Amino acid sequence: KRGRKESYSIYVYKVLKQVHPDTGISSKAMGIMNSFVNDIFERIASEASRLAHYNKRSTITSREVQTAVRLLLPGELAKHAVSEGTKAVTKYTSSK
Amino acid sequence: RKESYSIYVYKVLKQVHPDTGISSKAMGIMNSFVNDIFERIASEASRLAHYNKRSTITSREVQTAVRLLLPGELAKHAVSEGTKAVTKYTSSK
Amino acid sequence: PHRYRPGTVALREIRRYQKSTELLIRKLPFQRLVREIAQDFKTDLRFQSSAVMALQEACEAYLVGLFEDTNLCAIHAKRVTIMPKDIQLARRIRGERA
Amino acid sequence: PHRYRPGTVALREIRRYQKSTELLIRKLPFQRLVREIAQDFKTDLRFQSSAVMALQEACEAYLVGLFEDTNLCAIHAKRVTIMPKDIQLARRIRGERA
Amino acid sequence: DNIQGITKPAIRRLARRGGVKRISGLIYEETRGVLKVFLENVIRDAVTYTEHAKRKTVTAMDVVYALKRQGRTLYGFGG
Amino acid sequence: KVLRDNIQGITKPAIRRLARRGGVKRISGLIYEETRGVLKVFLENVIRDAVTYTEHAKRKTVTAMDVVYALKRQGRTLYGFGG
Amino acid sequence: KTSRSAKAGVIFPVGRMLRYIKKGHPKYRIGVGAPVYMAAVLEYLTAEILELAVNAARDNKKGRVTPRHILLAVANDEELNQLLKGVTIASGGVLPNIHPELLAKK
Amino acid sequence: KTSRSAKAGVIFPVGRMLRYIKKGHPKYRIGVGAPVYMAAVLEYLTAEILELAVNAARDNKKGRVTPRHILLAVANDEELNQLLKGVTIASGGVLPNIHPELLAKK
DNA sequence: ATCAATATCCACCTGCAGATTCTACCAAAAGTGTATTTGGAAACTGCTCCATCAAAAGGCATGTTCAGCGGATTCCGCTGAACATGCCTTTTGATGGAGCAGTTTCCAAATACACTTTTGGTAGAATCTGCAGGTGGATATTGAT
DNA sequence: ATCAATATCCACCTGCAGATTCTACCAAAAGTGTATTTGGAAACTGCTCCATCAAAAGGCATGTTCAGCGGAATCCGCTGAACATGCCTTTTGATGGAGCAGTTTCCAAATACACTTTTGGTAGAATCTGCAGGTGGATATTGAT
Repeated sequence: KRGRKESYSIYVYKVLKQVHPDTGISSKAMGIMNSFVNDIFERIASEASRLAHYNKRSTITSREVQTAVRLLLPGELAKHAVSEGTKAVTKYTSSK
Repeated sequence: RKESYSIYVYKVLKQVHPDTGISSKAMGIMNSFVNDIFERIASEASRLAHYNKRSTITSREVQTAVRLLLPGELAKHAVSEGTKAVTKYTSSK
Repeated sequence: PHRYRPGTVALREIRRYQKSTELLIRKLPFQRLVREIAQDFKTDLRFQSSAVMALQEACEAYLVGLFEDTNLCAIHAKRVTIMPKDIQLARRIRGERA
Repeated sequence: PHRYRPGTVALREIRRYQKSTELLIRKLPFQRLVREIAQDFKTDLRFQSSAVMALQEACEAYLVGLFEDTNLCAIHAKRVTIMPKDIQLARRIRGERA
Repeated sequence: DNIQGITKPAIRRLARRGGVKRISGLIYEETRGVLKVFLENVIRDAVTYTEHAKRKTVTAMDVVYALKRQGRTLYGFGG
Repeated sequence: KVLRDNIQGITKPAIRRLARRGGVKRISGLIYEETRGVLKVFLENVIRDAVTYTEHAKRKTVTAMDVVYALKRQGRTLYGFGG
Repeated sequence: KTSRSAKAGVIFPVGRMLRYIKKGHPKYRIGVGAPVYMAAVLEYLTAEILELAVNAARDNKKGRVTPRHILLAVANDEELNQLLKGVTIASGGVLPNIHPELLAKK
Repeated sequence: KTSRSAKAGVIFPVGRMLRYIKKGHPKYRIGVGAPVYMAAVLEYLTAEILELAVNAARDNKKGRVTPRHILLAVANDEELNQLLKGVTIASGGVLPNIHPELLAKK
């Protein structure tokens, strides 16, 4: 009946422990990791839709997400992020 | 065919001074301007109509936008103008 | 009586503050400064306890970044003393200028 | 043999070039530059005339501004001759220093 | 006079973190003016949001947004 | 043809003109090279984004919008070229 | 028929703009006033800069406004100048301005 | 049941992301490729920073990651620093630095 | 170099503010059949981009000479740093009291959806004039004598 | 002060490129009629923001003493500005051809509702612990003799 504030907390925490089981994340620290994910999330979807627009497309797809990414991230960071992304969509598909 | 604001920019141009014309190049610029700001405003408009969980862009959103987007004096005379025109429209029928 | 030569303490102060992350402006005074200013825009206004922290965070950060640039300007003019003009040149180039 | 003192012609030039608006870089030498670079990114590209001109508009504007700030920096150091470290300070404060 | 509540000692501490060593005495007022303009700009846009939202309380998100459009993004207050 | 070292097309005379409109009265000798350095970076970046938009539209031609769109990403809006 | 523009007393295309708002932010509904308000603010602004560019053209002793005029108009007006940060006026030029330290003799 | 995120091979909320991609950019049909890519990219980025932040935490003899660590982590990596121009990490402090022009003497 | 006044660093201890783990309701993701949409495919069109060509002058390049700028250096007046001092006020912790957000539930008011009628833009074409570019000379700025 | 060398500012002229009117096709606004839907309004719960009061500590304002820094002043080395010389390469303009951007018609594969069943995620509580904060014995740093 009352507020159910959603966040990326649990996920950041999993990613953290997944490779640093003996390393905690402070509250404020988690709050920053949140602003980051939200920040970037926004830039990407924002550019992505922007991309669709220029190409008079009515659908936001992985294609636009990847382009959005190349336009948004620096050199090597984008390189790997793209690999990670294309690798994800792959597995999601090579199954169901 | 392609649309632009030229005819309008030109109409307005003729009201400030009847004996002055404009190069197509300068007209090309008045166009970039209108289109530019037209976007800024509408984009804050939704980014605003959104933040408040609304599903409609109204003169009210457009106005708050304008307030945020323009420098002191321009902002005022702009708000009047709009406030005015919307009032007029809301009586044309 | 022991007495440190000029600049030794300051140099010591820099190392100290660049190590810490705590606010360096008095909280209560800052709050009065915010509400006062905010007032001149809208009367009878409340502030989420956190919205004031955010303001201070932003304010302090802005100034520390500005001094970084200003210091770059003093040093450029072959000085170690940051003077008003250094702050001007800096804001100027940043596109802030007034 | 008549001859202006060093600096008289420069101020002539400044007034001259600040009053006009034509591009200051040769068009063809610039187009080669644009294609050379693009080629080194994606082969077999084509450029609208306007695109190249858009690029040159953007480039010349950019450097004329970097030069204005570079000039504030020189003058700030009590100099009238711009130097690399001037361009570098300006760029740094602008956030470009990447 | 609320402003001056921004003491010289505080400003100096800021500048220290800023890596500054010497400080012209004129800096302080100069810093007070600059800071005044900053807070003004942000708080003005913050409120605008607070009001367009038909609220009486300036929330953290209003400030975060004000900040955003000033080009200054802030992490740590979106929760 | 083979394009090589065309940044040298940005000649000393040229850069001086740019500096004159920029209000500069005297120029160190190491400026011309410094400047081409700065220029090749900015240009490479604008073109890089532009070409990206172009590749996305699946075109083989860099259009003006592309450049314009690219310049806005760098936060620089250009007037007088919009569609 | 009577164009909405006329109804609201503006020159700029009110309907054409309701359409541009939609093609851009499909999702939202557009109050019948927004496109109106928009067209009124935009015509206002364009009027402001034309007023200054025209004068600028006339001082220059020119019967037709050019980009250099629009620049000088925007360059010399504090608020239009502010409204146009990071805007490059193609073929525009720069405000003439020499720093004092550059002027010779004594 | 099976979660797309599970099938995707990611920790981040592919489902939730999709919902967000929609609530935010409302007039667009959204292919299932999108939310998955996003999840994966934002997860990497998260992982990326956390890695360096931790190094900074340990570097600091501390076992818990704080903002001071994230900033130190960010400000020291050239690419993360670039990606975050404008970002102000609340309570992250600045990066230790003293021009040598200020240094004592020796 | 040798004190010696001070600051800073490191080893060790521990209560607790704050991070972590945990016990369940429930909004939301996943599952399913059907209805609505989209953008890649493919043949086709004409717009504009690339490559040529020959002429030639505007403009780049190179070398010489020297003016004046930049910087090194000496010097001193005095603004900021360091420090002891007297003490105002920000800081800390509690504290109901009600302003005031976020929730919900109902419904008149106001876009949206799908058509059909009417005409304000637009592209191309016929028509016109501001001004680019050369011409000459009077005026002002420059620089040497 | 005076004058010879040059560059600047200007009033006139005029053909023509480019700006300004002129005409009729056609997306596209402007009417109509329901179909769907917000979002203000009345109603109400409760997370927090504010107002007051009352300490001790941690600052802050201050004022005295002077180190050394900024800024002025002098000087000369050599690096950039001015300039004339030699001529290349950019510009300018007309020409051809096709690569390819833009449009059009259409079949199917992907997304979008409308909607029901299945848990992952959140909130508040229960259990847990990293690091602040204090002590101190030793080393390092700064500064004077």
